[PDB]
Amino acid sequence: TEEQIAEFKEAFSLFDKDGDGTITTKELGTVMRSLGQNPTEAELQDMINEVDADGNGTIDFPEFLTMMARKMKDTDSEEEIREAFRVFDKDGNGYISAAELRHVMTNLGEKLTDEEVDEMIREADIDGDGQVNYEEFVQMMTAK
Amino acid sequence: TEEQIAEFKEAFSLFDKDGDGTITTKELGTVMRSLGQNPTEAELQDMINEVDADGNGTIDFPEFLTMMARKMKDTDSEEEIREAFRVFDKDGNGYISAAELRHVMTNLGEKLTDEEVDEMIREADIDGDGQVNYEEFVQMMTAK
Amino acid sequence: TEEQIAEFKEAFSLFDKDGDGTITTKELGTVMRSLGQNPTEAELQDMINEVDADGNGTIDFPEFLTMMARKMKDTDSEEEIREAFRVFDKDGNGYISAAELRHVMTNLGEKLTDEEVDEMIREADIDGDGQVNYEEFVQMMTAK
Amino acid sequence: TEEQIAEFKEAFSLFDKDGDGTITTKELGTVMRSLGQNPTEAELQDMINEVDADGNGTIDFPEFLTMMARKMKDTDSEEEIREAFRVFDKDGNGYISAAELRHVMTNLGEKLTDEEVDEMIREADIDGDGQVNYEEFVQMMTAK
Amino acid sequence: THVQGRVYNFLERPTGWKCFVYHFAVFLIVLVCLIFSVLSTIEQYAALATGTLFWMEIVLVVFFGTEYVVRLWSAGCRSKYVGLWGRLRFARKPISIIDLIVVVASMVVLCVGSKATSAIRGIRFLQILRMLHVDRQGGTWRLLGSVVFIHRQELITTLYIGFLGLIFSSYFVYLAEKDAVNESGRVEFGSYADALWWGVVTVTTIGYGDKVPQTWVGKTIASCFSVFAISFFALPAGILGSGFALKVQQKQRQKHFNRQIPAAASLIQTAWRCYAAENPDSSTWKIYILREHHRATIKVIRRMQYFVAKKKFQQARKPYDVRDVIEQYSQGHLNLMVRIKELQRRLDQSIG
Amino acid sequence: THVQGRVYNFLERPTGWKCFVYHFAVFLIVLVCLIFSVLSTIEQYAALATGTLFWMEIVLVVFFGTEYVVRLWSAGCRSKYVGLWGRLRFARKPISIIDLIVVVASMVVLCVGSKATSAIRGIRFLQILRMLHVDRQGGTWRLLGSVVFIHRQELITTLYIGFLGLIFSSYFVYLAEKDAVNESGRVEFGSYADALWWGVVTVTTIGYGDKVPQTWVGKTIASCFSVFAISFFALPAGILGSGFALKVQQKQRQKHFNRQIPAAASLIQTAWRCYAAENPDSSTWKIYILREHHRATIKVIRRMQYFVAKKKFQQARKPYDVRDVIEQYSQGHLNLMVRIKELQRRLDQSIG
Amino acid sequence: THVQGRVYNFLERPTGWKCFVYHFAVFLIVLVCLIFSVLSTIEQYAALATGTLFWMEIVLVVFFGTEYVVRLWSAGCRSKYVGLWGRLRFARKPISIIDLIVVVASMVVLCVGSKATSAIRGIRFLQILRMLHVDRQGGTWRLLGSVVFIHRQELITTLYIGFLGLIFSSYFVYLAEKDAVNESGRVEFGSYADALWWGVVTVTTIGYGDKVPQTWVGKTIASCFSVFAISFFALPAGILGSGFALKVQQKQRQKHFNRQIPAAASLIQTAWRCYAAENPDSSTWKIYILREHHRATIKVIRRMQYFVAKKKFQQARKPYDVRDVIEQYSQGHLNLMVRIKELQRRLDQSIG
Amino acid sequence: THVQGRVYNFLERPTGWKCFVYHFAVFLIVLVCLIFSVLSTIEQYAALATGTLFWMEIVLVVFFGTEYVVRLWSAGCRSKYVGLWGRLRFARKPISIIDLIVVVASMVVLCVGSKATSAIRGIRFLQILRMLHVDRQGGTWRLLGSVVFIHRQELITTLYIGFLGLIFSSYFVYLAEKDAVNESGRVEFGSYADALWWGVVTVTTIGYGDKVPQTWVGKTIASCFSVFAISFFALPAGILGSGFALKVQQKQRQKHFNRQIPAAASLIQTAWRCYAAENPDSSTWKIYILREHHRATIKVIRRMQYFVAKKKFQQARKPYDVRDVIEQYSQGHLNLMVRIKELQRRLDQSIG
Ligand SMILES: [Ca+2]
Ligand SMILES: [Ca+2]
Ligand SMILES: [Ca+2]
Ligand SMILES: [Ca+2]
Ligand SMILES: [Ca+2]
Ligand SMILES: [Ca+2]
Ligand SMILES: [Ca+2]
Ligand SMILES: [Ca+2]
Repeated sequence: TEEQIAEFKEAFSLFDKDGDGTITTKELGTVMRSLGQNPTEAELQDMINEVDADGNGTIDFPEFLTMMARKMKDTDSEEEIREAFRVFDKDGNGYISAAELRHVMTNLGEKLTDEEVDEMIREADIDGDGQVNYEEFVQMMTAK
Repeated sequence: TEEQIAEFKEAFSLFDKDGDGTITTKELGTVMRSLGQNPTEAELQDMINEVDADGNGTIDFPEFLTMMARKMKDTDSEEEIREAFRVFDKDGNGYISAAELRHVMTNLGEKLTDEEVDEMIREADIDGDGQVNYEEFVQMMTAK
Repeated sequence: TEEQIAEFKEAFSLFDKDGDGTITTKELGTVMRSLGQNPTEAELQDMINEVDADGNGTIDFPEFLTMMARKMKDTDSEEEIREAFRVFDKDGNGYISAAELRHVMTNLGEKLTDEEVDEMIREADIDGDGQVNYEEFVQMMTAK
Repeated sequence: TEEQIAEFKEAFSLFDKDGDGTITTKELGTVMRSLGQNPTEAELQDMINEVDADGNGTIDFPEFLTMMARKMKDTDSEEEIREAFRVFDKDGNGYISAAELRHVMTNLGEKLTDEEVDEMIREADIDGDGQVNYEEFVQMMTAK
Repeated sequence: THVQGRVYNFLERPTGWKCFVYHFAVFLIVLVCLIFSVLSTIEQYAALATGTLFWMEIVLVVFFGTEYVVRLWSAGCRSKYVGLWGRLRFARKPISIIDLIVVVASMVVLCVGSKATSAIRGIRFLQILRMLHVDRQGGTWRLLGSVVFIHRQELITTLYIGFLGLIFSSYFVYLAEKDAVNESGRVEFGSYADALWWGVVTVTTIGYGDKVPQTWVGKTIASCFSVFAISFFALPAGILGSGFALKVQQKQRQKHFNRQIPAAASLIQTAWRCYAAENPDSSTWKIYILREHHRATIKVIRRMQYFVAKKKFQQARKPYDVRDVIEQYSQGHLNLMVRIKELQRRLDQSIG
Repeated sequence: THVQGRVYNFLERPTGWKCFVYHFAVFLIVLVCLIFSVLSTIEQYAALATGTLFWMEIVLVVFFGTEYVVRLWSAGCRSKYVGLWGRLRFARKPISIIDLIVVVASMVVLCVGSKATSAIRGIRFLQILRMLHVDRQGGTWRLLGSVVFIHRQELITTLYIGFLGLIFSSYFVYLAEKDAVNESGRVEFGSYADALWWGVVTVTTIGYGDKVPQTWVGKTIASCFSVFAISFFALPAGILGSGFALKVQQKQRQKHFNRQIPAAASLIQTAWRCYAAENPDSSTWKIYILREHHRATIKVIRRMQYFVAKKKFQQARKPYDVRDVIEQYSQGHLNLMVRIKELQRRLDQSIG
Repeated sequence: THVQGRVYNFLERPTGWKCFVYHFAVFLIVLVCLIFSVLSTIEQYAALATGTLFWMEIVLVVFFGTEYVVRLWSAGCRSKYVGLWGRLRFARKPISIIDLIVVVASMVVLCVGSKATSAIRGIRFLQILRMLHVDRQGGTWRLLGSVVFIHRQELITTLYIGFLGLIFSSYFVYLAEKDAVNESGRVEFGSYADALWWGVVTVTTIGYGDKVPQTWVGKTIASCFSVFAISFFALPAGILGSGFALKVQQKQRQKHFNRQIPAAASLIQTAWRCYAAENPDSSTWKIYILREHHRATIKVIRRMQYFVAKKKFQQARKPYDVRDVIEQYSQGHLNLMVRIKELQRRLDQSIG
Repeated sequence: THVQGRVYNFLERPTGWKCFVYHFAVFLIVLVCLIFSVLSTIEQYAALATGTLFWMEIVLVVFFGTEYVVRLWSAGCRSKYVGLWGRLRFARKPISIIDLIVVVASMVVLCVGSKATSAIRGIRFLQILRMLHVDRQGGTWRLLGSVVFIHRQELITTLYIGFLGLIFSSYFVYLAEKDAVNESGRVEFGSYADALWWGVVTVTTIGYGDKVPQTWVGKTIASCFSVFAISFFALPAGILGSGFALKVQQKQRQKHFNRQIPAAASLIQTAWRCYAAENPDSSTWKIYILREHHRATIKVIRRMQYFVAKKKFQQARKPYDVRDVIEQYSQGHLNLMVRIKELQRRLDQSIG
């Protein structure tokens, strides 16, 4: 797709402010902090070393395109994300407590905020205490 | 148990001087040194990471209650503590030398003092040299 | 071979400016930087610890001679170097893209330069796009 | 043996200048440097942690006596020391080159000096080049 | 809503000591029915079997039909089987197909045989399938299929080698002795098929003793073949055994279940974020505080974060290995070197 | 007090080269008694056996009765068997039950048979149980039971699969040939039970050769079944073998016994402390130097310390694994980073 | 140039689901031809076989000849087989030798047999070799040969021990019973060769039942020998099984394929550099910027770099092991200590 | 002095491709002699064997006597066999005892039989022992004995369990059927010894088919016993197989041979030092530069150093394990923390 490749090239140019044909951890940390995120020096490498398939430590245009073009909406991704719900499920009946969901989502890992969570719940099936069928979530977030 | 939960809540409030709904290693080290113990920076984490079942690194009220409520007087605890005597037993006949016991208890691990040890022995069966049946100890310290 | 041993002794004397019967990482780093290479402190040890068969950490004259005399033109070396091409081969048909070769050779590992690469290609069989039979390379570089 | 125990007690007192019933790495390093040896901070621990059978990190009088009393002249010690010669033997015929022995003994590991080596050789069977039967060594040094 | 979950955990997900007994009782009942199917063939105890087994088949049809109608409801408890089409998707599971088949077919045969005939001729086989009605979740078959799927290459190799050796040795034997008469008056290897029979009997170390070579050439071939090839057709037993043993060895090196909660939460969070960004009118943009040339960099950072989170998660499910250590050390040394470098920079700033 | 311990270490906990010989002698005596029980059935050497074995039974009853009365005293040496009820708790151990049974029952049978009869009919079996009188501590049975308890799932799976295949293949065989006459005048698979007999004989790779299928359909079924299923009923041999091998591989990666003394001492200390705190009038409070609002925090710190000590102990008994390294490195890097941070803070204090 | 590569990947390097079917069809055709070779020996279905198999042999000769002539071209696609002598080097591969042999020999036999004779006598064996025409790349044989070559010592030991025990026990048996008559009128162990036959039948746990010892001495010897030695001739099954299992265990600890690209590139670069230096008029000297006494040090640095690169590469192909960690930690701690030393030197410079 | 070493490396320590052939030739000669010992029993080819084997025995006695007289000299090359008593200590090695026995005994028998008699009756067994004359260094027996000595406990357990089950099941069988007549007129289990014969034949999965139970009770017992116990007597095959496989897995994780030279040199140095100190007039005291109260501390430091060196050496021979890493990291972190502490002390000195 011509337009797709050109838009990804514009994105690559926006990422690599330095004049070169690659991307290093320095430029990525710069563009990250430019938004006010304050990342560490290890999560940057974790981001980078999972995008390049050459062990070179830096990202080239073809690898960046291979990544950005990777369709993350498939059966493997859906299965993994579905499996990652059943850790928060008692009795494995596919029903999570709305309050339990809010707590486990706001308090753990990359902490969301009140607005984002309140938006995520309002766009799903909420019958009563519990009855939050996460099948609806996995299907709404894996429909491309 | 209402009174039990309220007393454990008072304890949690005494632990978390900071206004929050959790406990971190900083507050625990503060309350520890408040008594004059001078702990390290690793034993604190060893304490903490063995109380929370979320890998979060901090203790929430439900995990703290799960721990404090864990009945440590059962068959598994009794068996472990009994097994930890047989390392100090020659011939495995279940008889420890009173002098050997005093030495191994005062000199190793978390060092006790003269008063505590002298109290621990006076509350057991001491026939003569040896004959200190540690079954009496394991039964007196595992009766709730 | 008398002349060979004497020439290798002259080389050893040129390496070990210090008066001694050995070579250490310090002298090797000195002679390296004397040419303007700016090596690290780990690649030096990697060089050294692969030449001495005594674990002594320093190179003696007999070990240096054993190394320098090791005929690196044999079937094992040829096989290893041939195998290290097939990583850069699509369809394993023994044909590499001249452009792909130039890129992978100039951009990765110990970076060569324009002149060296342009010389390496001009001394091989280049029919068209691809058709760069690396068998010719492995035979021209493993003929002693 | 009364005299033996009393002499080892005198030795322990000479080691532990500090008033206590143990020995730590500090006192051992002090008594070592008192002779002009300049040891490291790791070989001291290697010495200590191989003498105490309590993992306590410090040596008590009973452990010190258990060690000092350990008869190092037995079949296991003789076998180990004999095995450690066959690394310096070509053809395994139990014959070492006097020159090869001098070199490998003066140049490697804990470096001896000229006098000590010249004494070690003069007290063995030296027929000619080679013919230095190390069985004589292992029998002269493992006869108590 | 608790009744359904309880009954489902009672019938489908057995746990404890008050349901294992029920399942063992059902299994023993099926075993007694099998045994009485056996005695139906004995000429002595015939008339008793054809009646007792008939009545047992009646009562078991009743029991299993009721249990199935129930299990089509307890399974209605769950969320992926709810609704009409849901329950339909439950009756599609293989074991349910089997159960329906057995129940309805027993009913049909029984009601057709009312008036030792084809009735029993078919029930003798129907009562066999119910042996599959004991393992509900199908863990056994799953385990076996997985462990075989890991070692497909080796098993294919072994079977191919063994079959080839069998063919060749059997033909050589047949060639060596096609006219040598048995000790009795009966030529043995009259054909090639009998030779292959002998080969399949030998190579598996059974040795019925009905076909034994006679000419010394055949005995030599048999000795060599038995010495060589039996270590192939009896080899898969070692492969799968060691595989099971090693896989069990893994089960004692699993990370604490609590050690994978944060990874899953982060995966879910980032995966949702990568979706709420497609809606520019959403509120997820409030995490950065209008902005025109900054949308794309965020849209790609989200994807990178999602991928790294998925990696960190899929890594938090496998057991402890050397990759864990060889990566953790690198990460920690990187952090430490960065700290030392920051301190060096600050000190050079202060002194300079 | 030393006599009892010595005799107990002599009879119950054998060590050295002066008691192994005694136990081997007792075992050889039992073996000779067994062998003479065998010859009692031979028609030739009958009259000699019924007398020699009788006298040997007398002397062995004497010997084992005395040894048991003694071992009820040496076992009185220990502390968990001391006292009357104690020794009673010793005679409850399975092996002691067996020994008493054998001794008293031999006495009874012998004194009842005084005046080749039921006497010998029973002694022929009594002399068999004494083979269990060789292993005292029961290490063999413990080892086997443990290694089987670890691999329960795999063995259940294998046995289930094999039994199912056996049933199905045997029924198919019986169906393929229920009228084909043997080479001689004797129909073989007259029943289904004979078919199951053939199946159990085949699947275990024995092959008595008494029942061999005749019709080519039966031969095809037998070939396929022998090729497929024998790798199941002979599989458990590989599982337990590899399990034993791996468990032995563990025994060479055990931490030095001295490396677990401090952990145990700390566990004992903290466990006592958690008990002396329940008595507010105790002296353990002297470790903090009246105090009213500080009791609870201490009472909970004690529990945390007890739990962490128990964890560190239960970890100091298992062999070396990757968890050890992957935790030790984290701990050490944490300490080092804390040290660097302290130094940075002090230097910023000095410069600032 | 794409046609040849496509057809080669179709015939030689099968991948996907549109060629596996073709190969399975060819294999099933060969199997049907084998089966019809079998029925040629049955006296009942004789006249049909000799014609159907003849026509099938014709068509299969056509098919395989055409396929071979093609595969001598697709293989011409590659670069190590290109040219006349190249293709000649392809027809030298063992499988190609086999294929040519089979095709041409079938043609010869068929055209010579036109006018149940020697024709079929030979085709019965020719149709057997084509079973080798299924595995193209020969991965099975490679795997098996490698895993056997690793365990050569243990297999040699086991076979030697088993053969020695066989010899000795068989001779002892023959000595114990060379005159004891069978239950019927036929002396069994008339020779020593029959004794060795019995031994090879027993030790492999077959038990044809034709030769069974009679005298009790022989039965004792047989019992002891069967108990002891069968665990040797049936042992190699365990060795190779566990070896396959462990080697499969390795296949799940392989480094990411991308993690070995830089090593290979560096190896190639340094290996070329070590060759362009032999030409003093080359341009590689431009990397150091006439120079007379500096040539040798560079010529040796190049060799050192080549060797270290080859080591780092050959290490980047084996799976993860403990050497990796125990070297990486040393390297990292070395770097860190060097950094601390540099900082200490700079700070002593500043203060001093 | 080179002739002796060369001939010894030729006869005792075989290496290369010019002596393997000689040993293989000797082995094939011994095999031909064995085969001609076999044909001596065949009634057809009798007169030829008794002469050809006689002459072959003559020539082989000559050959092996000469080879032994030589190997008593090449072995004189070494240093632990030198001298008269030395060579005597060489003829004490088991294999040498065997060789002398065989040679001299063959000579005796042959020279006594000159004038199919006892001569051949004994040579038939003498020619068997020479099969042991192929493996010189005895690596096979060493390997097997070691791997069995590691797994003594498991093998003892397995054999005990299997023997107990055998005894019990055999007695139960004998009890179930001691009067049921065979299909033919011959009672089978007339005794208990025949029952044990049947049990030893069954449990090892041989199944001669001579003794097969008749009464259904016996068939039930046989089915259960065959299902249960055969997985015990065939189990040791799995144990030793997996043990060999794992021990081979070790052989690919051995440290570089060069990585243990410094440890050995240090061990030798310190061990000599601990001996030269016993002589106060020695020169080793020159390493500390009269001194009266300092002798004892040195005398004990020497012992500590010797012990630590022996530990570091005995650790430099075992393969890579987790103890290596878990100790190396501690050592390195200790060094690093000491360095940081020294720097902190120096900086506090400078600032303060
Ligand atoms: Ca850039
Ligand atoms: Ca890259
Ligand atoms: Ca707080
Ligand atoms: Ca938490
Ligand atoms: Ca130097
Ligand atoms: Ca060196
Ligand atoms: Ca001190
Ligand atoms: Ca200590």
